[PDB]
Amino acid sequence: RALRVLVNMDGVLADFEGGFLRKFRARFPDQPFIALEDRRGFWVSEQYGRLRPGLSEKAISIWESKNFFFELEPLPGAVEAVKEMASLQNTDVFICTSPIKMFKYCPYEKYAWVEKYFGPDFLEQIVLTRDKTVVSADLLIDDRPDITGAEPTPSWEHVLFTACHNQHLQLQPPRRRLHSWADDWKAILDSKRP
Amino acid sequence: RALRVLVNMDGVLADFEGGFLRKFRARFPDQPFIALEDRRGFWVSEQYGRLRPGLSEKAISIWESKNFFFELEPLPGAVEAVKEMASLQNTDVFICTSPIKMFKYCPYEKYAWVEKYFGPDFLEQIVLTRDKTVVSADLLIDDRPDITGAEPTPSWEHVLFTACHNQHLQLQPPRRRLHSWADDWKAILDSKRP
Ligand SMILES: Nc1nc2c(ncn2[C@H]2C[C@H](O)[C@@H](COP(=O)(O)O)O2)c(=O)[nH]1
Ligand SMILES: Nc1nc2c(ncn2[C@H]2C[C@H](O)[C@@H](COP(=O)(O)O)O2)c(=O)[nH]1
Ligand SMILES: [Mg+2]
Ligand SMILES: [Mg+2]
Repeated sequence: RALRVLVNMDGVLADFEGGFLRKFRARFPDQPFIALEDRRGFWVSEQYGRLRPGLSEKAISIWESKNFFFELEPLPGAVEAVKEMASLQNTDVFICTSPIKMFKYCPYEKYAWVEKYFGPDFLEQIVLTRDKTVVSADLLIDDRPDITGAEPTPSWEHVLFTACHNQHLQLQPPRRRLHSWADDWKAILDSKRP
Repeated sequence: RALRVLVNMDGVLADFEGGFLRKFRARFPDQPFIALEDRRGFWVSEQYGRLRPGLSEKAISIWESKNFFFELEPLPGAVEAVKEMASLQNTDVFICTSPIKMFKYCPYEKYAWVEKYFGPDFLEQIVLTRDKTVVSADLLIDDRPDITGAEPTPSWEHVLFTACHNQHLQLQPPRRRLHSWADDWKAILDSKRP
């Protein structure tokens, strides 16, 4: 009866796309790269693999490296918006994130990143899972278009958060977008309340 | 429509109680300790704090230390039972665990422990959260008596897994126990199926 909102981390709170591109270019300066505006499809390494052989593996090595997740910059307005959202009456916010398969740094750095931008008390709001459909809530704000898993009927409405990779996608009505944290996330929340 | 079962980690799959006691005694050999049979109440540091001042903090330092979670032994039958359970038709198993507040090692070591005993492919089945009520499923097998959080009506039935700390507790009917992994977990699963 508190409205419950799941907010994805990478591509919603944390600027994974920009951080990746920057780090890829510093480490592989004589390789071709995908400009952010040219990004298409969720999977970064797939697009890089299509661009040139061997490049999928180089791309992967960026996000597998120490400090990659920790050093991601917040997306504009993300921190302010989630902090306001969590302080709203009758509203519980969880940060829901799918860690990569290589687990040496990513889980740790995600907790550390949340501590840095939201504070120790916000660590209680983290959910790490590869399956978001088994987390129940009224809303999921997430930049991945296709969110599936073990539950064929999730309780949340998926609101697509705009990113380079999905900005041109035509969704099936009545699927809805949140265009950036400057867009009116409060009205989306209010539309789900009694 | 696949039956979905959440299986807690510490005190259900991983022998947190035995591992803690062993490590506490090697590190603090001239301190009093709580024998496993004398354990009461979920919170280990609370009982240790009652036993002597300063001892809560020493207890905490054990599970905050590097390799504490990684080096926990599986509880008897736990690995075999969960592997069988996951291979059953129309049955999805997730391992659901609440990491401690100090996040340097615990998340990482939990993924590592799952990889060691269940294999890389089982990493997809991990859910880390401090709030289990927001994970939906038919069953939650968990040794903690009081499982609460943001969802006042969880979709799972909590089956209490026996541990030293809870073995004397009288539950409110119709709450049910799984007494150990030698006990008949298949009949509990079957009672929830259509
Ligand atoms: N394995 C893999 N992971 C990717 C690729 N592209 C992006 N990712 C990462 C970015 C995020 O860390 C993660 C998805 O997590 P999420 O934003 O929580 O849905 O996947 C890719 O091509 N391959
Ligand atoms: N902070 C704290 N954690 C405890 C205490 N006793 C046990 N724990 C840990 C054991 C597990 O790692 C964790 C509970 O996780 P879970 O088994 O998933 O419900 O809490 C205690 O007194 N204080
Ligand atoms: Mg994302
Ligand atoms: Mg437990």
